[PDB]
Amino acid sequence: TLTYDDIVGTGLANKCPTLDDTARGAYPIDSSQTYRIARLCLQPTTFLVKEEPKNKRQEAEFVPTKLVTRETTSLDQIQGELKVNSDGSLTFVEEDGIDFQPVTVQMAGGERIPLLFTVKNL
Amino acid sequence: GLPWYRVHTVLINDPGRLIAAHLMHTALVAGWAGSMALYELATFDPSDPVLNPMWR
Ligand code: CLA
Ligand code: CLA
Ligand code: CLA
Ligand code: CLA
Ligand SMILES: CCCCCCCCCCCCCCCC(=O)OC[C@H](CO[C@@H]1O[C@H](CS(=O)(=O)O)[C@@H](O)[C@H](O)[C@H]1O)OC(=O)CCCCCCCCCCCCCCC
Ligand SMILES: CCCCCCCCCCCCCCCC(=O)OC[C@H](COP(=O)(O)OC[C@@H](O)CO)OC(=O)CCCCCCCCCCCCCCC
Ligand SMILES: CC1=C(/C=C/C(C)=C/C=C/C(C)=C/C=C/C=C(C)/C=C/C=C(C)/C=C/C2=C(C)CCCC2(C)C)C(C)(C)CCC1
Ligand SMILES: CC1=C(/C=C/C(C)=C/C=C/C(C)=C/C=C\C=C(C)\C=C\C=C(C)\C=C\C2=C(C)CCCC2(C)C)C(C)(C)CCC1
Repeated sequence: TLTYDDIVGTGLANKCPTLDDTARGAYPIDSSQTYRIARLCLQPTTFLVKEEPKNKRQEAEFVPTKLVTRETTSLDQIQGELKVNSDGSLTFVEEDGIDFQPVTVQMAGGERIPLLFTVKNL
Repeated sequence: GLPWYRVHTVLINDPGRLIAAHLMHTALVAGWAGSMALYELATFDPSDPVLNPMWR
């Protein structure tokens, strides 16, 4: 088990926990029980921006960008209710957490695209 | 003395200073190439190769 001092400055704090390859199981849902997500974590690996179409009005594509705001991008410690619905579907209702990060990515040619990467009120 | 249009004839029997002058000329030309490339990069819009290419 790792401490703050093991992790601090390594970049691991911006990484979501992972599971090993053996974890291909199934988590039973009891429609009589109440559920919650205690921790939801989102770790972006790629930011794509839709190019502003020349004026040909064809399919404008999402193009790669370079992250310039460093390892400050992940959403974490997000919690919320996990409703079991009549039809057996599950609905996560986000209540709180670190559910946003400002992010600046840089386009080819230099254009910087700030965005509020978020799942607020998910 | 030398007329103005003959000032460089002093290099004719001076291979070392002729080499110096050629070096200076080459330096000027290469400096031109660099600065020209820089100005074009400072002005070129790469956003539309179809209807706004470099030759436009
Ligand atoms: C390739 C360029 C080049 C080279 C290698 C030389 C080399 C030589 N010239 Mg020069 N010369 C040049 C161009 C060049 N000349 C030009 C264009 C002129 C007309 C102005 C002259 C006029 C000239 C004279 C009258 C004489 C020489 C002489 C000589 C020799 C001694 C150096 C000297 O006195 O400089 C003098 C030359 C200069 C200082 C060049 C003028 C600088 C101009 C204005 C550009 C400066 C760049 C500037 C920072 C950019 C401005 C940007 C603008 C948009 C505001 C030497 C062998 C002498 C010589 O030995 O004669 C016996 C001599 O008496 N040259
Ligand atoms: C490789 C190219 C080259 C070279 C090395 C020379 C070398 C020489 N020529 Mg020139 N010459 C050339 C091409 C060349 N010539 C061409 C193409 C022409 C026809 C236009 C001439 C016509 C010519 C004449 C009529 C004469 C020479 C003479 C001279 C000598 C003295 C130059 C001098 O002192 O000027 C000093 C020059 C200045 C102080 C200022 C000149 C300013 C010019 C006119 C305007 C600005 C030019 C700009 C800076 C250059 C931009 C670069 C360009 C390529 C785009 C010298 C040995 C003279 C000679 O033999 O002496 C006995 C002479 O009488 N040449
Ligand atoms: C070893 C054989 C040799 C070689 C390889 C060269 C090579 C060349 N000669 Mg040179 N030359 C030689 C023998 C040689 N020469 C001899 C025996 C004579 C009679 C004395 C001359 C007289 C001569 C004259 C009069 C002139 C040349 C010029 C040139 C150059 C024109 C191309 C240029 O400038 O590109 C652009 C340059 C580069 C892309 C950079 C090249 C990197 C250099 C070679 C490294 C410099 C460090 C090196 C240890 C010191 C100089 C090496 C020297 C042997 C050239 C070029 C470097 C002309 C010149 O020098 O123009 C400026 C010129 O005017 N040569
Ligand atoms: C292979 C291509 C080439 C060639 C053959 C030359 C040849 C030469 N260059 Mg040039 N040069 C070149 C490419 C070339 N250059 C490039 C790509 C650049 C970067 C822009 C330069 C920049 C350059 C500079 C900055 C200078 C030269 C000069 C010279 C001359 C030095 C020898 C001399 O004493 O002439 C004596 C001069 C002449 C024989 C007159 C040449 C007249 C030209 C061909 C046309 C002039 C146009 C017009 C009358 C004036 C310009 C318009 C004005 C509004 C600016 C010579 C004619 C030097 C020189 O001219 O010093 C006096 C000089 O100062 N060159
Ligand atoms: C709008 C304007 C603003 C621009 C200003 C920027 C430059 C300012 C400097 C100009 C003043 C020059 C003073 C002269 C010095 C001198 O002593 O001359 C004599 C010197 C040798 O020293 C000398 O040599 C002499 C004999 S001899 O020449 O060696 O034969 C001897 O008299 C003496 O003892 C000895 O010291 O040799 C020369 O003849 C060179 C003089 C020519 C200098 C002008 C060229 C400027 C353009 C350069 C641009 C570079 C382009 C980029 C490419 C890489
Ligand atoms: C990009 C960087 C650029 C910097 C370079 C700077 C450019 C410098 C240009 C120098 C050119 C100066 C001209 C020399 C002018 C000058 O000195 O001429 C007089 C000169 C006489 O020279 P001599 O052999 O007699 O020797 C006397 C010495 O003192 C000269 O150095 O003859 C020549 O130079 C030949 C060219 C004749 C030019 C005659 C044209 C004038 C007639 C009138 C035309 C206009 C009216 C027409 C009406 C229709
Ligand atoms: C030294 C030092 C340094 C730096 C250098 C530099 C800073 C650079 C440069 C270069 C440059 C930045 C300069 C230049 C070039 C320019 C020129 C040379 C041009 C010319 C012009 C012409 C010639 C034109 C004429 C005419 C007119 C003007 C218009 C119309 C017509 C015509 C075109 C004819 C380094 C770090 C490297 C290191 C080593 C040492
Ligand atoms: C050894 C060392 C050093 C030396 C220095 C050096 C070596 C520098 C050189 C100087 C020089 C060598 C200068 C350069 C340059 C340039 C000029 C000053 C001119 C120009 C340009 C222009 C004016 C622009 C124009 C352009 C064109 C050409 C094209 C495009 C457009 C444009 C307009 C951009 C010292 C002393 C510090 C001290 C210590 C030791």
